[PDB]
Amino acid sequence: NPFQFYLTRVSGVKPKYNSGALHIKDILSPLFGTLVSSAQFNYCFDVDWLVKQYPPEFRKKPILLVHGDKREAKAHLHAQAKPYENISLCQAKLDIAFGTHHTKMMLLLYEEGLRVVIHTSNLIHADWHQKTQGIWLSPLYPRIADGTHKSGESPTHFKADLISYLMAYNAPSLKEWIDVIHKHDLSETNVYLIGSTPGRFQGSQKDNWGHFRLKKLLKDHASSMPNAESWPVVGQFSSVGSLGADESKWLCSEFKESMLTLGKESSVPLYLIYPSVENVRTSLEGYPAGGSLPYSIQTAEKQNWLHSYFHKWSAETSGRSNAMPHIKTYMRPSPDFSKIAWFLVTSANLSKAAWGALEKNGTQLMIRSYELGVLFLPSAFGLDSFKVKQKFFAPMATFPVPYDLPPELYGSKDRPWIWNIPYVKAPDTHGNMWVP
Ligand SMILES: O=C(O)c1ccc(F)cc1C(=O)O
Repeated sequence: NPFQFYLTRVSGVKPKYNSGALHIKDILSPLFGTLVSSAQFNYCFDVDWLVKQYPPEFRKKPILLVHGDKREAKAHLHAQAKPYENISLCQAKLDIAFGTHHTKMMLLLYEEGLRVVIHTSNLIHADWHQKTQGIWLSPLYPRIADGTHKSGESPTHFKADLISYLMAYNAPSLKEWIDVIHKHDLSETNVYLIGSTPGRFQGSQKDNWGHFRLKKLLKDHASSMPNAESWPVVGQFSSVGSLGADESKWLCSEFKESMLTLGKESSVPLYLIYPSVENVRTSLEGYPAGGSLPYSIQTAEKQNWLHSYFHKWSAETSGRSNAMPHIKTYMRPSPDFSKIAWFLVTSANLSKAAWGALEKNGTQLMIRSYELGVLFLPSAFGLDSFKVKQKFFAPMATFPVPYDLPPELYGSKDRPWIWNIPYVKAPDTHGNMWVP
């Protein structure tokens, strides 16, 4: 696998569907490196559970938790961590209203080098138990020898781009990690970093983050093909924000416009994949899986137009149709879904807060949140396109798409999962209804 894209282990599927999956205990195992220090960037943490996922011999090594909590939530997190003298915390600034520290990333410093893990799971038991989640594992990056002057940079600019992402926090604990990264050789990295950080970006900075970052990379490092208007866009996510009163306000005007960019020189089909109520009810977790699919009735009722874009969750290819998705992915398949022009795994949901919204007569991109993902482009692997792998766990130049293509449209009786209304008509796989 050149791609190093993994799913998390799912309890309850046959072993064939976890052969090649990773649990958090595997990621932190001594087989991956002799841990010296780690940083855990996330949204939600269960600290007692998290420490138990580290090998016993590594449980006292320094851990930095990077989070966005304020006020009582911040106090609760500090209270969770206080029994562990080796745990430090970094509160990421969220100076624009309604922002979230959503990025899920591990920085793992070893005696042997450094590893970066960019993934989709919160650091709680339920997120690694019966969900579909995605992981990108970096190579083991060796240390640059003291006295040697080299950039350690990759053709995708990943080292500088990761440092730039961390610099945006303006945090002393993260400057320490910046200095660690500077000392390592990241040149083998074949993915492009796509981050969001809170702010109002103009001029040159507009291409640094969010959907304009994606657009810039696709303009510079992808090529248009004949009949590009027939290559769909697919977005797949676990949460939906307020997108406006119709598709022209944001979804099709700026979001889709960035995602359909190819090369330097619209009828494009847009497929959005989001679990139906039936997908949740019949899932391994049952209705409680919907606690991790935040879409509120107050938001949904203002944008019923959006639901005509929605397609069911189906993942026979990876044995995961009943493992509800908390992964987020975006990609550009060919008209027959046999190839893809690129693939992105990210924390970013279908949200203006995550991807950015244009302001000031189109001159400023405003982002509310921290997000992070990695983009797989054929050019970074010496290819014009990626073949789609037919079975996720079954020539290595085929990309492992973790759900089924083509996506299947909701049926007339299907409805999107909305987390804060009751479902009391049919019981779930555990015999229960949903009463928020
Ligand atoms: O899990 C998360 O970090 C998360 C936090 C807040 C949300 F509104 C949505 C999500 C999601 O990713 O589904």
